[PDB]
Amino acid sequence: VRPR
Amino acid sequence: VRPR
Amino acid sequence: GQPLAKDKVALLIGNMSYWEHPKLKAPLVDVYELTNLLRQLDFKVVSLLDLTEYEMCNAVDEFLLLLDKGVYGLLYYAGHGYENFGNSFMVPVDAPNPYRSENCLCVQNILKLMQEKETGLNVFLLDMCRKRNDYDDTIPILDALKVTANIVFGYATCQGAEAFEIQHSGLANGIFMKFLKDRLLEDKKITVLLDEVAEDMGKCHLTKGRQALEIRSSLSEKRALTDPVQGAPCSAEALVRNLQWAKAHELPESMCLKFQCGVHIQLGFAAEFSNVMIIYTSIVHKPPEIIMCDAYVTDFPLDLDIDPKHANKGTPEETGSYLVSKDLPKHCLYTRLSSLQKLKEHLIFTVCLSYQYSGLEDTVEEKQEVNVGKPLIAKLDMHRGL
Amino acid sequence: GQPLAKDKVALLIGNMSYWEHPKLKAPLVDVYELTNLLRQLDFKVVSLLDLTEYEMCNAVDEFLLLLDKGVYGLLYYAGHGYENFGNSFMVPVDAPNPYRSENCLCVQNILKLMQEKETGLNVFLLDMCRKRNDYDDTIPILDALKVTANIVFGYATCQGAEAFEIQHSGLANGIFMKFLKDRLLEDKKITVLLDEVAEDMGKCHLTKGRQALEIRSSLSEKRALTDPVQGAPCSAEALVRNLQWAKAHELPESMCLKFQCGVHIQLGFAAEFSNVMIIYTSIVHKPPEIIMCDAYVTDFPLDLDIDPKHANKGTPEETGSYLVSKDLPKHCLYTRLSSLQKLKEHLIFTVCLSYQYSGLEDTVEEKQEVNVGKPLIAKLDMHRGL
Repeated sequence: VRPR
Repeated sequence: VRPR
Repeated sequence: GQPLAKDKVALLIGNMSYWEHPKLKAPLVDVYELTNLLRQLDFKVVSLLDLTEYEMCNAVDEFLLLLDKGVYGLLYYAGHGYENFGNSFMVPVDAPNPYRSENCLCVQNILKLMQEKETGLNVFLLDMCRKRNDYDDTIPILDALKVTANIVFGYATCQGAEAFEIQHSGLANGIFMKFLKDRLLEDKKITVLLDEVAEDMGKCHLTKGRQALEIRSSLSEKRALTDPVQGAPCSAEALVRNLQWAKAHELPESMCLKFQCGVHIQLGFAAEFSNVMIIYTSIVHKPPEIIMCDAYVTDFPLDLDIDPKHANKGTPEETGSYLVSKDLPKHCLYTRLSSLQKLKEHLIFTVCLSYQYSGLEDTVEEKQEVNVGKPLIAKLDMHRGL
Repeated sequence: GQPLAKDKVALLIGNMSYWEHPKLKAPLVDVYELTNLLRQLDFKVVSLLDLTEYEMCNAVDEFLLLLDKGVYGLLYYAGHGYENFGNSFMVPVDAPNPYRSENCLCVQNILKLMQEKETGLNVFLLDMCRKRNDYDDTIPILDALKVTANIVFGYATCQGAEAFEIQHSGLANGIFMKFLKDRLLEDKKITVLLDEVAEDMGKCHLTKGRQALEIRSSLSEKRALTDPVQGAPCSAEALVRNLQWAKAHELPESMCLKFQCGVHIQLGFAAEFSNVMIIYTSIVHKPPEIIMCDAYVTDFPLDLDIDPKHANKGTPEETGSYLVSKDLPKHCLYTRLSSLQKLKEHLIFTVCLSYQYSGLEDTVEEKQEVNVGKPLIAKLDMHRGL
C-alpha cells in the first residue's frame, strides 16, 4: 500500500 | 442584515 | 454500536465592541442561546464576550485544560473573521485597523492543540466572515495535522463570503444561529445534522446567494453532540476536571449588609456569561429615624473599566444585560459587570449609602467596602504566572 | 419536492506513468470502475489516462463545453496531488522534478469555470495526496467564488495527509475507490452518501490513521448522483450537447480487408477509455495456394508513440489492457492504442501481411494502408485553432  |  | 463521550466541553466566544472596527450586536444573543442549548446536551460550557487577543489566548488555554482523551471539544466563535491562504482567523476586539494574522487567533493552531489532548470529537462552529485580509502579508507555515477522523467544521459562510446578522432594533440575531438553534438538539450525527441545517439555511430569503453554510469533516464515526457521558466519573483525572470547571462558575453569596445607621442593604448577584455578572442592591430594612435613603455602588477595580451608564440602573435591561426583569428579582438597583477576564485583583467595591434624618436638611453619606473575591472566570487566574 | 438534473456529465482522469515521479497502478483500474458506476447513474462520462499539463487543460475545456445551466458536473482525479495555501493541485504526467503550481492544474480554477456555466451540482472526487510541495513558491491569488450552495468535495485524504493504493501484483486498487464503489449507487444525498463512505473507510485496517476521507460542502439542496435527467431533451441547446458527447465515443467500424493474394483480414476495434482503443486482426479467409501467413500492424502515427511491446500480442492482457479475453473476441492479434489525445493527424497504419506459397521458401510481404479517421476523443480536435 503506497501513496499517491 | 449586516456582515460579520 | 453506541459512541461514547468521556466529557462534553464547549468554549463560546462572542466579540462585538471592536475598537478599530464596526461593532456587532447579535454575538451576545447568539452566545447566550448556544450555551443554553449546549447545556441541555450536558456540556461543560464557557461563555465569553468581547475578548482582546491576549484574553482570547487565555480562554483557549483554559478550554484546552478541560480536554482529555475521549472528551468532545467544541468551539463557537461569533465576531469578525478573515480567511487567508487556507487559514481561518478570528479577530479580537483590540485588533488594529489594518490588522494581520499576528493580531488574530488561527483556528488551525487551536485544532492542533486539541489533537495533542486525544479528544474524541473536535467541532468548530465559526459564525464569522471568510474574506481576504489583503493587508495580511504573513503566511503562518503551520505544521501538518495528525489524521484523527474526528474533526468537524460548521462554517457559517463559504470561503471568500460573508456571514450575516439581522440587526433589528430590539434583540438582533445571527443567521447561522437562526437555523442552528432549531435543530441543534437532534440525535443526528454531527455532520448529518449540520447538513440538514444547511438545507433550512438555503430557504433563507435575507441571505440567499450571499451566505451559505460550509461543512468540512474527517469524522468517520457516528458521533453526535447528544452522545452520552461515561456515567460515574470515579476516576481521579475525571474529578480534577469537574473541579476545574466548577472553579469558573462560582458566584458570590447573596449577602446582607448592616449599616452603622441601622439600615439593611441586600446584595444579590446574577450570572449572564462566564465573563458577565450582575449585582443588585435592595434596601431591606431602615430605622424610623431615617425616611430618605438611596443605596449606590461605586469604587470598582479600574482593571474592569465600569462605565457609570451601565451601573445603578432601575432595571437590568438599562445596564445592557440580556437577562430581563422576570429573570432578576424585582425593585432593586441593577449594575452590570462585564469584562471579569480583566480582574487580576480581588473584587472590592463600596456600597455607598446616601440618607437623610427626620427633620434635618443635611445629606449623610455612609460608605461600606465589599470584597466578593474572584467571581466566575476571575477565579481561574488567567493572568497567573510570570 | 424532487430535485432534477438537466444532464449528468462526468470527467475522470487517471494519471499513472509519470515522467519524473513514481509511477502509479490503481488509477487505471479505479477510472475504469468509476465510469461503469457513473454510466449506471446515467452519466455522460469522459474517461482519460496519463495526460500531460496541456492535455489535462483540454479535457477540462471539453468537459466545460458539455456543462450548461442545471447540469450536474462531476470531476474525478486519481494520480499525484499536492495542497498549498488552500489550493488543491493535480500533477500531470509531464511534471518536472521539482514541480510548481505553474506545472499543475488548480482545482479551484476548474470550479470557477463550472460556476460560470450555471451547473446545478459541482462534485469533486480528488483521489490524490494532499501534502505541501515545499518547492512551490507561487501562490495563485485566485478570485473569490460566487456563493452557489452546490459545491461538494470528496477528498480521499485530509490536508497534509496521503491517499493510498494497494499495489497487489495482479489488479491493484485505490483505497478511496474500494469504499466508494460499494456505495456509489445509493439514492442518498451526495453529502450524506460521502459521509457513510467515510465511516466504512475508517473500518480499513491498511490505512487507519494515515488516510481519512474529507468532505467539504456548501450544498443546500437534497441533490444526489441518482437524481433523474429532464426526460425529453427536445431543446435545441440540449441536442447540441448530446452531439458533442457522441462526437467523442465513436469507434471505427469492424472492417474486412481483401488482399491481392486472395487473403481476408478482419479488423476489429474495442473501446477501453476515451483515450484508449484496442485493435484486433483475425485472418478470416486465405486461398489454398497459401498455407503460411501472419498479419501484423505497423506504421502508426508517431504522435501516438506506440511501443512495439504493446502491439501484435496474442491476448489483450499482454498489451496492458484492463479488458480481458472474455470481453474481446477470441484468437486474434490484439494491439493497444492508448494516448489518442496525442493524435492531431488522421489515424493511418499499415496492416502488413507476411505469407508463403505452397512449395517455395521465399517469404512474401503485402502491406495495405488503413485510415480509420479520428477514433473516440481524437474526433473532438483538442489541438484545433491557433
